[PDB]
Amino acid sequence: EHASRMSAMENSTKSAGEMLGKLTLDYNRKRQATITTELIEIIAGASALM
Amino acid sequence: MRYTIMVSATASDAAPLQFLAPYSGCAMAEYFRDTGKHGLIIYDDLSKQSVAYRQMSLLLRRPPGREAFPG
Amino acid sequence: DLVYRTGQIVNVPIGPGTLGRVTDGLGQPIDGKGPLTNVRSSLVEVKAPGIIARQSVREPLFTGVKAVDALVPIGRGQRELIIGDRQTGKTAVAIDAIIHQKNCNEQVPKAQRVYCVYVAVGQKRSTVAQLVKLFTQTGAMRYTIMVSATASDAAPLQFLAPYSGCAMAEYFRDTGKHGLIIYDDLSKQSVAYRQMSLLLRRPPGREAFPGDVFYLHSRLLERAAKLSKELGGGSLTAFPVIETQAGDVSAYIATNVISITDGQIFLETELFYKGIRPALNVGLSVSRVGSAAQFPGMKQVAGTLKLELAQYREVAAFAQFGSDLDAATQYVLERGARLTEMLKQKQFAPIPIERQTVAVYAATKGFLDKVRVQDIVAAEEAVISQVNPAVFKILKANGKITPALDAHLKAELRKVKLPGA
Amino acid sequence: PAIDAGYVSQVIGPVVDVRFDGELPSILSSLEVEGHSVRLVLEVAQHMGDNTVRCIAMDSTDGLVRGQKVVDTGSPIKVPVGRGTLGRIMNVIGEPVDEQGPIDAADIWSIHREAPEFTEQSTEQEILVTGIKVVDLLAPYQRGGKIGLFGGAGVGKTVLIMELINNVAKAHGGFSVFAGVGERTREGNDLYREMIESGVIKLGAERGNSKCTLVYGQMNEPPGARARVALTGLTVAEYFRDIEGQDVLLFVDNIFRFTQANSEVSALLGRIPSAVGYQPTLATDLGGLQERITTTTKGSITSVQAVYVPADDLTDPAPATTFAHLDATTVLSRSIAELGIYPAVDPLDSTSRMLNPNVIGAEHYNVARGVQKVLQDYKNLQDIIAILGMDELSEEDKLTVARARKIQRFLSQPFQVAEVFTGTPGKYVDLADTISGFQGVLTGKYDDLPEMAFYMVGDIKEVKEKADKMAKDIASRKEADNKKVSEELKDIPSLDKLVSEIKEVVIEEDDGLEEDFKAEALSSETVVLNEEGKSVPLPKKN
Amino acid sequence: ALTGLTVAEYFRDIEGQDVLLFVDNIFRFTQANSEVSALLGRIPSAVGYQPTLATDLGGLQERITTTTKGSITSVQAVYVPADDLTDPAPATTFAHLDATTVLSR
Ligand SMILES: Nc1ncnc2c1ncn2[C@@H]1O[C@H](COP(=O)(O)OP(=O)(O)OP(=O)(O)O)[C@@H](O)[C@H]1O
Ligand SMILES: Nc1ncnc2c1ncn2[C@@H]1O[C@H](COP(=O)(O)OP(=O)(O)O)[C@@H](O)[C@H]1O
Ligand SMILES: [Mg+2]
Ligand SMILES: [Mg+2]
Repeated sequence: EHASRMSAMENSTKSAGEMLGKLTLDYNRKRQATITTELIEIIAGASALM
Repeated sequence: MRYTIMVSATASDAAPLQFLAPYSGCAMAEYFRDTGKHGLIIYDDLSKQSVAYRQMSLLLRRPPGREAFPG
Repeated sequence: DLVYRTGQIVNVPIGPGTLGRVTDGLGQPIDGKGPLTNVRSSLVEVKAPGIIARQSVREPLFTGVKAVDALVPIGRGQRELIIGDRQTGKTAVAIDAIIHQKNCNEQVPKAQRVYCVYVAVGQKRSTVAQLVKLFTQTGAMRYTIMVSATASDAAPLQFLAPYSGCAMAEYFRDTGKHGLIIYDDLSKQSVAYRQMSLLLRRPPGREAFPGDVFYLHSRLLERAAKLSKELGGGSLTAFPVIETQAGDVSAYIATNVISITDGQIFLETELFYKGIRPALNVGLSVSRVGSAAQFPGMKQVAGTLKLELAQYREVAAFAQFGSDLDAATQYVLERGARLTEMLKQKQFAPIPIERQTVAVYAATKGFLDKVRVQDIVAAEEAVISQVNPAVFKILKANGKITPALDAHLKAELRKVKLPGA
Repeated sequence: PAIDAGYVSQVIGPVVDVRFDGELPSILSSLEVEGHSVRLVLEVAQHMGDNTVRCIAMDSTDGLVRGQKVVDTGSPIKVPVGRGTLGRIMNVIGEPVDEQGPIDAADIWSIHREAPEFTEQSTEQEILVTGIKVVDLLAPYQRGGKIGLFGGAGVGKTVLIMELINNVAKAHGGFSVFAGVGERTREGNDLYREMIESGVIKLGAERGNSKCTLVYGQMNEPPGARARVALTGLTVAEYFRDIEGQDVLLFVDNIFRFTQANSEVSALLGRIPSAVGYQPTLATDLGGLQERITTTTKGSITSVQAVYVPADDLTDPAPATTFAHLDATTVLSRSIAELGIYPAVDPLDSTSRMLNPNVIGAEHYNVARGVQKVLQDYKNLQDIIAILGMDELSEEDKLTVARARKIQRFLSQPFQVAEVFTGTPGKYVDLADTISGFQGVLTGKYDDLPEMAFYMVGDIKEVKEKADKMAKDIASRKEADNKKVSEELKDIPSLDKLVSEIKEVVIEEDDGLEEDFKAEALSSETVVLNEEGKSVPLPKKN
Repeated sequence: ALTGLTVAEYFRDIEGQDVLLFVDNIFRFTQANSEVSALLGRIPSAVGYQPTLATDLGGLQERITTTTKGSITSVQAVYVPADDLTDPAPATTFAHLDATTVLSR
């Protein structure tokens, strides 16, 4: 029981490690889409007044 | 339909007819409130009325804000 | 300062005066071999050819690497996008095509010859000089035409340079010849259009590109096609290259051009940095034109390869790691580990269509299973050397493996000098 | 004739300005320019003051000088429409490109009309079979319903809409009108091949018997055409709706490029942009395009739209205002297609109006709501199964998890137009084949059949026979041995006389590209123009 | 950064020696362009950088090459912004770097 879990929690650390791998890239590609969509409001906010 | 009024601004109509249709929709139902009765109102697709507000201002040289919606 | 209008729409010099020359994105060549002599100047901004002026894609265009000609077939007039990350073999495959087009031009007649166009967008001038030096020493200089708008030059030069390369390859599309154009690193051409449009204060869209960045890549890529035989029957095969960022296909340029081209060639970095070069990810990469217009006979033998490499990746990477082992599908895995390393190749050495078919024969029918997986890439080059050179001369000739030939071929593949075993 | 004859004020790319002297024409009316290499047409949209209007050019704008005479038709853009167009390919102005001379125009109707009102509207819901199990179960298409196929650049919204045509456009009683809007130009050509050889496009004298009218504004044109081609092919429907009264088939391809062609020009019209980069007017312009696609009480339109989501991001506003413009949503996802399950219709968002237990009956509603139950069970348990394995839950749901992988493989289905690049032929499945076939898989009538037995099958006949083939193949691993001796004298000449039986192509050197060549005089200095306009070299000052 | 290049371009192109160079903190030089090119009223690019990123970052890189007279090599210290290799500043930076040496604690 304690032996197979010692190799079942090993692969669970890899599998919940690779779901952290994609998700930080899902954090990044949404953040750079966030600032840019937050940035172009300012340009659309500034070009109308100049 | 006997006890139902329906103001129906389509998407193939202009913006301000959609912009006014919840406003005219509550103009009917204030009469039912004023003369003692009870009134039901459903402002269906109220986000799409706000997009109907966003169309008019951004042609009207008005400053945009959050998600290019006006102030 | 005094401006002067020329009276002509924006142009670039086209023709045999450009063969073997590195040009800028407008027309002034910087090889040092003087100005152009046998040239004519046409428009760089041409309407793409219409539907009725086009036909279907029938003649295959080979590429010369085992990974691409097996599973992702390419026909003449078909534009197949290469896609991947930086330093992952996108440019390596494209110049392997150009070298492969050189030697096959020394085995085809004049009316079926090909002429290469390799544009260069936003690469260093140090490395693109190493590209034209390499194109000389391989003899592909005779049939290549180079446009090198490096990272130094201004934004409309890096905006116009893939248009100039397509106008230089427009010639072979018009007068009956056949063309192969490589758009190199077209993601940097997108930022070139981003520079020329944002500084005109035009309001940008998703990820701050302007709105018309689709039509820019549209009109650039729709000019390469296959025409009907009424207009000389010429063709133009494009190869755009899009740099992605860390396993993203949902970049705005990457999903833009994929909806223009006929297929993609995914190069996954997971397959690369274990040593499998080129890292053609065989399950994500399709090409839905060349399936009918492939070299036939190869389609008879790589269809088994496609169905096993459909199923080899499914049980990979957790045969022992993830859950457990069953040993009922060690037959597919220990055959698929042969076939993945069968698609490896050392760099700058293309394998033709006649030498890939016997190569893809030898690992499929079971002839090389007895050699262990640590030395198959010496076994395959031995198979090219061991079997007598009659069989390569026959299979290119008839174009389709008959039952009168494979029974001769099955006997020859056994008496080979195996490595180890 | 200097009254009503203006010249070009200014040119900003695909957007041009015409200043008029006599009288500025009404909005959405055409212009005809003079002196260009192409018959270039303009369309007025805003009267920008200064006795000057605002246009979007429908063709290439390279070569407009600010003095060129611009005349109007005094009318909106009219397209040659009629039964004689059946078998022709028209661009936005309706000049023929199929080289079969002009078009016998029955009438020339304008592309800018009012949408039909409430008084002309029909509520008669019926079903449309297609031959797809995912369509005809999870979101069946209304016979008079607008159809949406949201695709993420390579998930099969071109193939599935080409599979759909090759099933139902031959058997349906009415014609088809295909409006390719911003599709690759080659894929318009393979539709031109496939409709001739299947007898839908008949050239020569037999044009009036054909069943397809082509309209093509593919992505080679500057964005005037793609802004208006989806309107023109809709006017081929209007003559077949109000006048002919027949049931037309409008398979509008890649209608997102309509929304993007307005997005190209409205950045140049001085407009303050909306959210993520579209114009403000995409609410009305998509309304001004979708709501002519309505089934009147004097004839219907059985139409399929295709809305290309930009970056696999369905919260983009270009499909977000397009959900409400559609009866039967059929969303095609990206991640499911990575497994190879074709077609990769998202089962848990593709919703129709026909999915209703009082129109199709509760025999079908109980089938689909069971499938959508256990997938929502399965999609709720994707988070556990990835990080801890399957071996942690009870046997009350780990039965359902393998039950999910069964119904996930069974939604795969080969397509009768995909037989060119898949080898296997597609299957044409009836409505009663599916619901009978899907009832037992819900209860577990085929749980002892394995999960790969449901992959790429058509009917409930084919679920057991492939499961018999998978089992049969295992015993074919050690069934028999093949050997082919006594053949070397039968039909094979030799191996060395195989070399001498090939005709050799005489490869000729000296390719000689000077054939058909002009090679004009190109010198060092660039040619400039002086003040009188003579081609002189540039005077040596820098 | 251009000053360090041109005192390197005297030793590369006259003396003929193989010069070393350190364009220190190339994220900062990119961001120093990001503040000078936002100051001139240019419309901002993606995540907050200048729209002349690839052209003007490359203008520093493209004068660091080799020739027959000499060769200049740079050692560009790179700070990855927000630990993301898909940020647009290292995205075009790693399209010119030929060797990438990491230093770990
Ligand atoms: N078949 C191969 N054998 C050995 N090495 C290879 C092979 N293919 C690629 N490589 C290595 O991968 C790299 C591929 O270079 P390539 O220019 O294609 O990368 P890239 O992603 O295009 O980079 P860039 O876009 O900056 O040019 C080469 O440096 C080469 O060393
Ligand atoms: N029924 C199917 N069988 C196999 N592959 C399919 C099927 N339908 C679509 N595909 C794949 O999906 C891809 C979609 O390409 P295409 O439809 O041209 O782009 P889009 O999906 O943007 O229209 C094709 O390359 C094809 O390989
Ligand atoms: Mg490269
Ligand atoms: Mg598509």
